[PDB]
This record gives sequence, structure tokens and C-alpha cells, in this order.
Amino acid sequence: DPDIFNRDPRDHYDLLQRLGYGEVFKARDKVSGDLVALKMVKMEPDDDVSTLQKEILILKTCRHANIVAYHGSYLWLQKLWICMEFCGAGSLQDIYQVTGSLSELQISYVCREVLQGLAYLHSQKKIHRDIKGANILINDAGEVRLADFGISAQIGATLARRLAFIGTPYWMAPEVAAVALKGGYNELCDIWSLGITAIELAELQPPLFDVHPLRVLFLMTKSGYQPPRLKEKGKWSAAFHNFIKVTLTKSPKKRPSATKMLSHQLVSQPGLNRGLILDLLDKLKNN
Amino acid sequence: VDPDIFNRDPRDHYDLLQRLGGEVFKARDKVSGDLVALKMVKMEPDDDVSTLQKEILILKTCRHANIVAYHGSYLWLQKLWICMEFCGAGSLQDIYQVTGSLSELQISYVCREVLQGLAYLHSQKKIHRDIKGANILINDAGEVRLADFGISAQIGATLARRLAFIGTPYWMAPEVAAVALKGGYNELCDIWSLGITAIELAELQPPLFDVHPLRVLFLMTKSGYQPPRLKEKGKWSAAFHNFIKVTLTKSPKKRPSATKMLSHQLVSQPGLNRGLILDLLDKLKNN
Repeated sequence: DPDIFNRDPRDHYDLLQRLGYGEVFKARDKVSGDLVALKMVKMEPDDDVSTLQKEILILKTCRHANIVAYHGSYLWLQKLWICMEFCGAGSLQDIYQVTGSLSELQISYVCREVLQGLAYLHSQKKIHRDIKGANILINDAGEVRLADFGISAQIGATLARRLAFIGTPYWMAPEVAAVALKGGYNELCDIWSLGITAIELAELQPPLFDVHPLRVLFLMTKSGYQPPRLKEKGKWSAAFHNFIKVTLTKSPKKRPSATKMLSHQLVSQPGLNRGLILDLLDKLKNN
Repeated sequence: VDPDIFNRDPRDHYDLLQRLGGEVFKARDKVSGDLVALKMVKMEPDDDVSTLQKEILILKTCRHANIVAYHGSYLWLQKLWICMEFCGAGSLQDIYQVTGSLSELQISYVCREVLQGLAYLHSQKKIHRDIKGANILINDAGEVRLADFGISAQIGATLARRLAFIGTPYWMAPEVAAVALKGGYNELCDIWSLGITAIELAELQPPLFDVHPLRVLFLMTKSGYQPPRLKEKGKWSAAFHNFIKVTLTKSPKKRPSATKMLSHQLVSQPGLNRGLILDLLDKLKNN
């Protein structure tokens, strides 16, 4: 059961604050008193929430601390509401846009926590598919949670199809259809993405961010494409430089797994705990 | 070769005559008196026309009667104008929405002409990628021209990225970026699309048109997916039914090539010529 309920989510939750496809709200459970996040997305007449059942089930069956918890979905008056774990500090992107770059320690802790999440997903034959700062959520306890990509991706595609930015599948051969579902994704792509995310946390944007997307696609698919590096060498330890080097391995056959990466000096070092992020949150609040 | 993107007002060369439905204009060369189509697209500050050079060159280097001719591109006052051969009757979709379904002969002629275009493209190691009624253009002489997909595809993707309906590639592993560029297209996918198109011309919609796109993606990628068929059996010859059967072959390893298809009874029959479409154009105007 994906538990998509046909009732008003306001039956169970009090909306409290718009956090800012659709809208995100901080809300409180009427019975438990739990804070939750409620993501609302408008539905059009040609929409069908039942097509989201697969991605929803993928998220629902996750049982790990580092994956954002799923509490259920609600369909009501052509709005779809997805109820998930509340992470009061927002995404790391939300945070660094005000605090500035993270320390090496803070990044190291974040990477360890993401890797625990990733090792879990990959053990369940799942792939995150979109590791980046905007998808790493932080709660007020300084704990780190991976946000879901799968549901949002399908909603995004439907919008793009509606506006004819991308094609519809009716004329597509099955090989083409398959790729349009599969994508380029293999589990090890998450490792590369984490590597890019570490740079992003260190530098406030991924490599080539100021370059046109189609141009970057052309560049990154060249043979002899040079994997990105941290810009300021002296600022970062040899271990951090090495973490970047190994996660950003071009050949997926040679790119290390999540569990292998949990063995790396950078994320296995003692001292890494949530207090490092509690520091970041204080800086967020009080500068 | 040079893509001939001119930094000049296209009106230095052409008089606009009328809007056809960015915008498409019927236009006339000031010098030769040649009619042309000018396709206009608005550019954002974010935009870089130079990223379109590859797709523009792919179109420019085509030299075949059944591929729409390319005359040049113009960038002016944040508008991109693409100048192409003029096809006065519009697309077959434009046409059948008024006339109703095409006759088997008319379809047979269109398929033969599309197949000549595809054979040419494939021999040049190009793939059309979007065969459908809307991309098959008809001139006043009843001749058949394949419209370009590649340039429009890139513009569409850029818009989708801008609105975050789809993601950017900055965090993608090279495997993932590569697939996003290759998209699962292979030359034989055009053959499948043509089969769907023949049904579309016969029935005014492709198979499953009333079904949600994501659901059709899921259905069309099962191992036991049943390829579509013509709905009305008695209306169509055994030859047409067989044409559908063989073009809609699931495994690309067994699907017939364009030139193999040109040997098929349906399109190799004597009597196929532009007069069949001249009839359709008379029906469009008068009946």
C-alpha cells in the first residue's frame, strides 16, 4: 500500500507556515503533535496520481535514518499532498546561501551521513539519482536526511510534456521508451554526485555552474574530460583532495561503492557528529 | 562546414508575408523571390545560440529532396530566426485535423517518401528521432518533407531546465550525461515511429493517445507488450496490416531498416505519386 489517501490532509494536520512546482508547508499532526512537512502540487485534469505509485512505494519502503521519512500522501480537490519528515533547517543549499562555505569537518560529516543513506539504498537495489546540496536536508538536531528525487522528477516530466518542452511517448520505440525511464542511472552515479556535492559545499556551486548546460553536457562526455577538482588547494587536506579524486572517477567500473567510501579516511575519522552541524545552525541564526 | 548563423536582421533579406502559428512566418526572399519559412524563437539573457551549432550543422548538411531544406539562421535583438524551405500546406497533422483520415494510397505514398528521407539520413549516420504527423510537411505540389527535430528539442530542453521541470547536468556522472545526450535513440527507432505515424494518419491519433504518458511508458516497456494494430481490420489491405506488423517490431535487432522497408509491397506499389496528395489538398480547400 503506497497509502495515497482520498481525504483532506487538513483532517489530520494544521498548516502552520509556507516554507517556499507547488508549495511546501510546515504542519503539525493533530493527534501526535509531530511537526511534518507537507508538499502540495496542483493537479490538472489530465493528471493521474496513480501513475506515481511506483516512486511513492520506492520512498515508502525505505527504512533508514538518513532517508527522509514518508508518512503518506493525500489527494484532495485536485491537490496532491505528500507528507514527509520535517527538517527545520531546510536543505544545505538553503543554509550555505546565507552562511557561506562549510568547513572541511562539516562537509566530512555530511558526506559520511549521505554515504550511510546511499549504502542503504544501494543495498535495496535503489538509486538516489539526484545527490546535491538542495537534496540534503538538515533537521534542528543537526541530523542529515536525503530528500526524495523520484516523485518530483515524474511531476517535472509531466509538466514539461504538457508544455511540449519535451516529447510525449506515443510515437517512441520501446528501446527509446526504456531509456526515457532508465536514464543514465546506475548506483555508482550517486557516488560521483556526492563528489560534486562536496565541491559545492566547499565552493557554493558545482563545477562549471556558470557554463551553459548543453555546453557542459558536450564537455563532460568528451573522452579526456578532466574530472573536476577543488579550486583552492591549500585550503583542504590531502584526504579531502583524495576523496574528491576517487569519488570523481570517470569509469563507473572503477568508481568506489558507498560502503567502500565509508572506509575512506575523510569520513571514517573520529570526531564527526551532529554537533558540527549544530555549529552551522548557530551561525545560520546568529552569524 | 559553417552553420551560417548571421548576426543580422533577417528582414535585410526577407519580406514577412503572414503568421502561420515561437512564431512561424511565410516569407519571401527579397532577391530571388523564393518563398521560405522563418521560424522565430525568443532568446533569454541566459541563452547561448552557439550551443545549437551541432544540431544546426546536422540539418544544414542534409542534401535530399525529402528533408526540409535549410537556408540559414539569424540572431537579432534577442530573437533567433531559422530560415527553411516553405511547405505551404503545413504538417499532415495540420491537414488531417480538417480533412479526416487519409486514404490507404495517400498513406502509402507518404510512407514511401518518409522512408526515402530516412534511408538518406541513416546512410549519413543521422537519426530523425521524431517521426510523427506533425513533423511531416506537405508543399503545394503535394511533395513530402521531414521537418527538423533536433534544434527544437534543444530549445525545449533549455526551457525545461530553466523552469526546473528537468534537472541540470552539473552533478551528473559522465555515464548519466552520456545517456542524456544519446537518449536511447538508434536509427531503427525511426522505423517504429513511422509505423505509429501510419496508424495516426489512418485514425487521427497514435495508439494509446488517451492514456497518461507515464502509464504508456510503463506499459510499452514490458517484455510482453503487444505492439499496436490498426483498429478497423476490414478497412485496410493485408499489405497495410503487414506494413504495421513489421515496422512495429519490438526488438530493434529484428526491426526492418528503411531500405528494407522500401521493398515492402505497400510502398513499392506502382501508382504512388504526389497526385494522391494533390487530391488531399483539394479536399482541404474545397471539401
